Amino acid sequence: DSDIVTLEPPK
Amino acid sequence: DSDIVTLEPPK
Amino acid sequence: SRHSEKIAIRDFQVGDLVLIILDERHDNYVLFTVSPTLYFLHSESLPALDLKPGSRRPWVLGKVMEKEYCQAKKAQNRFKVPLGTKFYRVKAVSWN
Amino acid sequence: SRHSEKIAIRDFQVGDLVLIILDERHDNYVLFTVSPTLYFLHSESLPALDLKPGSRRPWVLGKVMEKEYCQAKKAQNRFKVPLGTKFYRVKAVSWN
Ligand SMILES: OCCOCCOCC(CO)(COCCO)COCCO
Ligand SMILES: OCCOCCOCC(CO)(COCCO)COCCO
Repeated sequence: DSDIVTLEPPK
Repeated sequence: DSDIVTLEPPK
Repeated sequence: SRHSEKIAIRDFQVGDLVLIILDERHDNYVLFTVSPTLYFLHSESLPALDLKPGSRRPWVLGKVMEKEYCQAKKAQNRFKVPLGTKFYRVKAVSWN
Repeated sequence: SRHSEKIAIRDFQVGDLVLIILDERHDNYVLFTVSPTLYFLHSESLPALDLKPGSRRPWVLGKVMEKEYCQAKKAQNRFKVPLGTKFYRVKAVSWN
């Protein structure tokens, strides 16, 4: 699950 | 010019 | 924030905003479409769209202004389609 | 005669009608776009669109319902993008 990280959640 | 023919002109 | 930039993808009509793309298999610009029918850009339209015949711009937006249904009657033809293929030729102008 | 069937092609917002296409290079569905930024379909959205993970439907129309900006932090990742790539993940529902 940690192959990718969220930089900006949905606005 | 005769490689292609028009079947239906613009409506 | 591109409310107006929405393209047609089939069943093209005069006035539709369309994406015109390079088709390297047919060595010509075509309308982007989900249909299997081919919509070739008319050679007349290339100057208006700042495109060149034969860096090579991969796409441009335009508006459909005319469409003509045509058939290839020679196996060697300008669009590199099989003998007998029926297709459209589309004239388009640049969009705002 | 498809007045309403006009798709966004960049700068996607909630409510946009979009074309979702199979990207074989990244082994995933993506939004069709003229931008080089990748917009991957969220795995959660596949059942709603009658798509399957991993005949394979080449495209479907949908409406964007959520977008999230993300970064690949491992070279081996679910989207087969280079380490460090920033991209969007989009949830979409089927369209009328
Ligand atoms: O021209 C190929 C035949 O097109 C008819 C089917 O539409 C396929 C599309 C639209 O052309 C191809 O996307 C590549 C277009 O540049 C969208 O489908 C995605 C399949 O992965
Ligand atoms: O994904 C490839 C990178 O896309 C960014 C540039 O947009 C290119 C498009 C839209 O993706 C490709 O058409 C094939 C799409 O299936 C339209 O441009 C036509 C170039 O011939």
